[PDB]
Amino acid sequence: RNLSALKRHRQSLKRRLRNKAKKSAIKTLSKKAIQLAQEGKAEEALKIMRKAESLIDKAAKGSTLHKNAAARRKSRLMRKVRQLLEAAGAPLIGGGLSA
Amino acid sequence: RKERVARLLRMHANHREEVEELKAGDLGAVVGLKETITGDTLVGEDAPRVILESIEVPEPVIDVAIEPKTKADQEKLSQALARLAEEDPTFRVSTHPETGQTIISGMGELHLEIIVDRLKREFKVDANVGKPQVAYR
Amino acid sequence: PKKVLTGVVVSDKMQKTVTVLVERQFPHPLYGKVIKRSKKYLAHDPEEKYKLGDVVEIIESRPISKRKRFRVLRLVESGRMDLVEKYLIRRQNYESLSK
Amino acid sequence: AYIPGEGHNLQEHSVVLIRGGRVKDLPGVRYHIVRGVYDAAGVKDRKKSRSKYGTKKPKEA
Amino acid sequence: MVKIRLARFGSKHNPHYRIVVTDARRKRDGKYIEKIGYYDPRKTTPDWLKVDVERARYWLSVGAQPTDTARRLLRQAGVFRQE
Amino acid sequence: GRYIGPVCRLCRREGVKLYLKGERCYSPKCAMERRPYPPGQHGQKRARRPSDYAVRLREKQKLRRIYGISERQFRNLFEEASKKKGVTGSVFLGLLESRLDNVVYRLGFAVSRRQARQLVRHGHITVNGRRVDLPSYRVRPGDEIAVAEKSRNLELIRQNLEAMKGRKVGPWLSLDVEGMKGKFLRLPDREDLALPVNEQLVIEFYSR
RNA sequence: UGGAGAGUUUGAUCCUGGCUCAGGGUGAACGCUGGCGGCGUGCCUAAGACAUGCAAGUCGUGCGGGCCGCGGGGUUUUACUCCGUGGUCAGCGGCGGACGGGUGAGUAACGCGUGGGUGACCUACCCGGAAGAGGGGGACAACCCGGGGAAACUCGGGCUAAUCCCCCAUGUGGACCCGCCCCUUGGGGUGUGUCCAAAGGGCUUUGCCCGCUUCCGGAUGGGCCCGCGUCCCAUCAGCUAGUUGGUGGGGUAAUGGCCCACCAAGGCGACGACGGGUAGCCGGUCUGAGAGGAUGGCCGGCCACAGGGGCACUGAGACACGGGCCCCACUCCUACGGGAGGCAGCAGUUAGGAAUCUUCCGCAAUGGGCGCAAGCCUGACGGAGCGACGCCGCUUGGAGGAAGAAGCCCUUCGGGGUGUAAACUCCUGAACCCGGGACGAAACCCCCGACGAGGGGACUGACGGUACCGGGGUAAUAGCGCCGGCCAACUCCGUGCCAGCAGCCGCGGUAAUACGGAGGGCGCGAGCGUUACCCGGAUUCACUGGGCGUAAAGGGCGUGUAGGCGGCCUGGGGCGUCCCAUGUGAA
Ligand SMILES: [Mg+2]
Ligand SMILES: [Mg+2]
Ligand SMILES: [Mg+2]
Ligand SMILES: [Mg+2]
Ligand SMILES: [Mg+2]
Ligand SMILES: [Mg+2]
Ligand SMILES: [Mg+2]
Ligand SMILES: [Mg+2]
Ligand SMILES: [Mg+2]
Ligand SMILES: [Mg+2]
Ligand SMILES: [Mg+2]
Ligand SMILES: [Mg+2]
Ligand SMILES: [Mg+2]
Ligand SMILES: [Mg+2]
Ligand SMILES: [Mg+2]
Ligand SMILES: [Mg+2]
Ligand SMILES: [Mg+2]
Ligand SMILES: [Mg+2]
Ligand SMILES: [Mg+2]
Ligand SMILES: [Mg+2]
Ligand SMILES: [Mg+2]
Ligand SMILES: [Mg+2]
Ligand SMILES: [Mg+2]
Ligand SMILES: [Mg+2]
Ligand SMILES: [Mg+2]
Ligand SMILES: [Mg+2]
Ligand SMILES: [Mg+2]
Ligand SMILES: [Mg+2]
Ligand SMILES: [Mg+2]
Ligand SMILES: [Mg+2]
Ligand SMILES: [Mg+2]
Ligand SMILES: [Mg+2]
Ligand SMILES: [Mg+2]
Ligand SMILES: [Mg+2]
Ligand SMILES: [Mg+2]
Ligand SMILES: [Mg+2]
Ligand SMILES: [Mg+2]
Ligand SMILES: [Mg+2]
Ligand SMILES: [Mg+2]
Ligand SMILES: [Mg+2]
Ligand SMILES: [Mg+2]
Ligand SMILES: [Mg+2]
Ligand SMILES: [Mg+2]
Ligand SMILES: [Mg+2]
Ligand SMILES: [Mg+2]
Ligand SMILES: [Mg+2]
Ligand SMILES: [Mg+2]
Ligand SMILES: [Mg+2]
Ligand SMILES: [Mg+2]
Ligand SMILES: [Mg+2]
Ligand SMILES: [Mg+2]
Ligand SMILES: [Mg+2]
Ligand SMILES: [Mg+2]
Ligand SMILES: [Mg+2]
Ligand SMILES: [Mg+2]
Ligand SMILES: [Mg+2]
Ligand SMILES: [Mg+2]
Ligand SMILES: [Mg+2]
Ligand SMILES: [Mg+2]
Ligand SMILES: [Mg+2]
Ligand SMILES: [Mg+2]
Ligand SMILES: [Mg+2]
Ligand SMILES: [Zn+2]
Repeated sequence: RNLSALKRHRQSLKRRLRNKAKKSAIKTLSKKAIQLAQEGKAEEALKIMRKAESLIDKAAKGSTLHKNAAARRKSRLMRKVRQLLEAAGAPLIGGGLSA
Repeated sequence: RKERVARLLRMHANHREEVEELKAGDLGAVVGLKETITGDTLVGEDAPRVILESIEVPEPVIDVAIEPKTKADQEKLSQALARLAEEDPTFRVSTHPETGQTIISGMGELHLEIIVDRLKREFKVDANVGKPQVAYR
Repeated sequence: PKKVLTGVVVSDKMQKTVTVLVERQFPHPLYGKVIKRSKKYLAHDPEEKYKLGDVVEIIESRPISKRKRFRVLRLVESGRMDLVEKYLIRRQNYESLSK
Repeated sequence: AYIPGEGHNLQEHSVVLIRGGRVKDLPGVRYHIVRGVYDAAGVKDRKKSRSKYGTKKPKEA
Repeated sequence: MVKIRLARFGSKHNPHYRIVVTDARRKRDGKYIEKIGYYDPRKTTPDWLKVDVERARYWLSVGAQPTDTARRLLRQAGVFRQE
Repeated sequence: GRYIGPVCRLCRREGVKLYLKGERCYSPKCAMERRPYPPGQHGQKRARRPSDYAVRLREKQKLRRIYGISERQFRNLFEEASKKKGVTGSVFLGLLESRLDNVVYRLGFAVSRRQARQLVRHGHITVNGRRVDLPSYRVRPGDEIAVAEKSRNLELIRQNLEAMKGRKVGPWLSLDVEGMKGKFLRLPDREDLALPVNEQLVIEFYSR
């Protein structure tokens, strides 16, 4: 009747409480970073996606996400930042962009 | 037919208890039996295959009938006496299909307790007493 | 060893794609008769050079849609509109069998 | 259904196991009855087609 | 993991094993990759084993882990005997 | 268990004289003398011609009753006989003559098949120490066969080399009487293995 | 090294055509008989519901607590608190529950078989390697305390450890957007901006071993999609609106209307779309000379599901049988407040069915998982039992013994069958008893040796006191179906179109070779008849291998769409076709 393998739910909720708390910081900071690229302020979002970048690739050491998509959640961010900084954007160098 | 049966157990005063061994004289309860109904003998493996005594087959005949109290009770007596007439070893009636009054046979000759009480109390069918019919040669 | 199979253009009514059927020969596995059957293989046309009524060559690629797998590599010849009639008259022969 | 053999032992509420086949000279019958089931016992004095009509060994005396 | 073990292809009370290599996520009678060895325990047949002296170097070079009997019955074959 | 009962009964219905008792067969008391007719109280009936099924049925009896190997024991022997590559009606005869009933009996260690079947069946006649209680053994070409060392001085074996005190049996076997052994050399052919059986109308029946 | 035919329409014949039989096979069943072993198989129907037992746990070279034994100090070994070594309980954490086992309800589909692709992907424990193991902090189960709850259990205030998490220095390496070169579909390096490393433990204390992180490669297991084949019905002829296609975005490891907003009228189908019925597929199995036909019993590969449906987390790998949530139906307990829930895992119970079996023993061998090992679990499996479920093999004796004993049947009364059959002389003696005892087992574990290489030593059997060996020793089971023709085998008595046989022709009206009985004979033999299904017979769907004047058959006729084809000669392509080697057609 009883089984000692009920522990796996008590790692499932205990680690779901961590992963659910970590996955919001990718797209929340990413959409908040891509909004400021439309606003015009570049260095603010360039300060944002260093911490968001740290919360992508530093979160890529556990088991939340470390795949080719772990590179693409950052690649869509730094991809979609750089286009709209040309129509009167004055692209300076913060931390994210390499050029 | 020989099969493996045993798993011998019995009732206690309040619950069930199971025994591994059982010997002569003692009696008890057994599961796993297939089709040997009561009134029959089961013997061992290297047994002399002996059959017991007291196979109660008398031959009584009793003229009696029924009154099913309504006018459409033929289907319910014809449906209930099918499953009811199998416990009574005497079920030869030969009712002439001309009218109602579905006659049940007579074995114990006071057989309300085996047919009519087990039809009103057990099977929930109301009935009364009826009358037979003569036949001149 | 991706297969390189020749098809014919019968319709380019939808943009950025062509409706190409491929004729092929195979004997019957029981009666043994070389009969010609066809099956339409929708291919992508990014250059818009293959017009209506062409004979194209087909190479398989990574799929972009439901029911698209192939693309056009080369044209062998072109201009034979009579085979396009040899499909499309069967398109205007289906309406004569109805209620 | 058809009843084979020299008579039978059947009632109105009888459980009759069926076999099948056909009977040639009857208009609707296409079933046979195996004698040897617990409501259709075989006919006595039967020792030539004994397993076909379902009786045990005729005991000597 | 892919590793060498004994796959029993034998009848009742007549054992015969296959020194054979595939994934450990199969059953005993699984679809293997390459037949390389056989084995008869009852010692009635003098030709009771034959394990290749290059393909065992291939599978052990790409990292198969033999078990107890897959280790002793390949040790009796003599792969690691070069001195 | 192949057949137990009247065995000279099969000769009178069979026709041609059969050798299955030994001392009674070679003597003029094989019941073929003075009683030619098939058994039963019908017997000498009218001269009705047997049907074409019945003739090859009696040929199934002239291949089966003498050898004693029964029908379900026999269809498989015809099956690998047809599976072998060659004349199946000639390979099948020696193929049945590779068994420890008629290899031992053609070696002459018994007076009939009911002594070879039984004396091999109890486990006396051995293939080089490996004693075989089983006459269904397929005898290999060149197999030497001797009786048991306790069976070398029985009251029946001494009467079972009596007629074959150095008998020149044909070239499908060899024997040593003073060593009480033999050696089945090679498989016997069709005609020099001379037994009254026909070849042609057998595969015709067994293919139907 | 491969193929039977007959009965049957008619006064009689030929041809066409229908039906049946002689053969083989089953996850088969019924009846009768029944002795022993070996090897395979055992709910086909209700994928209906289930009492109870067992099937997935493991780690003290990871970590902290409670309880004992003995290692002990102001020990009355009550010692309560110093001390401390091994079990037990529970917890954090790592790995395995995606392996293995069972079923085919659903699915007509890239689901499956076959062959590839990925420039559109992953791969932990396996192996080859370039590096590392330095800092700080934090909380949660466990005990300290309290509450609630009949209970299972649950809720609050602090505590520390771990190989749990967070923040750093290091960045050889990898990743991201732009521009460069050989290939152009997202595949390889260079340059800068940023980001990402960890973890320690044990012993004999670095001599070593077990573990961890970035990354490269090779095996192995997977995901996706394509060419081909994939039941029947047209009395199912139009179907479809994320349906067809692009642009941009979100999600998956990865392409894809997988999902969303706009743009457009598209997409498929008489080469059978759509709709309905049926069905897991294949290697295989049965039959057949072959081509074919039926089917997916055991075993193996894949797919679908775990009472029906929907959904996500953890996990590399699941949308997960014994993991989680909700609805539906059902069972059980209740201190009538709330819970446990899912045997289509093994064995068993019940309903249904004619039909399907042990709540048997064990980790002795393999395999799977954990641990450095010692060892743990294995209803996978290794073995017996039950049921002649199928096959194989064997016994129920042997040699002699009469012109025919006795009993039984027929007779025209002589005789004939039973019949060498029986008793008798001799022999082997299956069962039965006594004694012995197995391959399956040498590995894991230690010793020498340089922790590898190599050699040596030690433990272990449910089967099983069984198979088997050496002797002694009893002649000791037999039935089933048929007997007019197909197709093997006939006399008498009673029945007089009644009882009955029956696959067909068809019999039984006082001589029934067709019924019941007696005898005899035939075929098989621990098996024989019967039923249901499949193939062949059947060329009776004809591709090999048929017809269309009269047996069934040419549309009432013509034009004409699609299709199938198609005069002569020359040249090219090598698509169809043929040949050679290889991959592959697993087992
Ligand atoms: Mg536990
Ligand atoms: Mg070794
Ligand atoms: Mg050695
Ligand atoms: Mg006798
Ligand atoms: Mg006519
Ligand atoms: Mg089923
Ligand atoms: Mg258990
Ligand atoms: Mg401790
Ligand atoms: Mg414990
Ligand atoms: Mg699970
Ligand atoms: Mg299965
Ligand atoms: Mg459908
Ligand atoms: Mg390693
Ligand atoms: Mg290193
Ligand atoms: Mg510190
Ligand atoms: Mg307390
Ligand atoms: Mg470094
Ligand atoms: Mg360095
Ligand atoms: Mg780098
Ligand atoms: Mg790089
Ligand atoms: Mg630069
Ligand atoms: Mg820069
Ligand atoms: Mg690791
Ligand atoms: Mg296809
Ligand atoms: Mg769709
Ligand atoms: Mg996934
Ligand atoms: Mg189905
Ligand atoms: Mg098939
Ligand atoms: Mg599934
Ligand atoms: Mg479900
Ligand atoms: Mg259920
Ligand atoms: Mg579930
Ligand atoms: Mg499972
Ligand atoms: Mg069960
Ligand atoms: Mg057990
Ligand atoms: Mg073990
Ligand atoms: Mg093990
Ligand atoms: Mg098993
Ligand atoms: Mg058995
Ligand atoms: Mg005799
Ligand atoms: Mg004697
Ligand atoms: Mg004696
Ligand atoms: Mg051990
Ligand atoms: Mg030492
Ligand atoms: Mg060694
Ligand atoms: Mg050694
Ligand atoms: Mg024991
Ligand atoms: Mg033992
Ligand atoms: Mg005697
Ligand atoms: Mg005849
Ligand atoms: Mg007849
Ligand atoms: Mg045929
Ligand atoms: Mg045919
Ligand atoms: Mg015709
Ligand atoms: Mg006419
Ligand atoms: Mg006509
Ligand atoms: Mg035309
Ligand atoms: Mg043409
Ligand atoms: Mg031409
Ligand atoms: Mg040319
Ligand atoms: Mg080609
Ligand atoms: Mg194969
Ligand atoms: Zn004779």
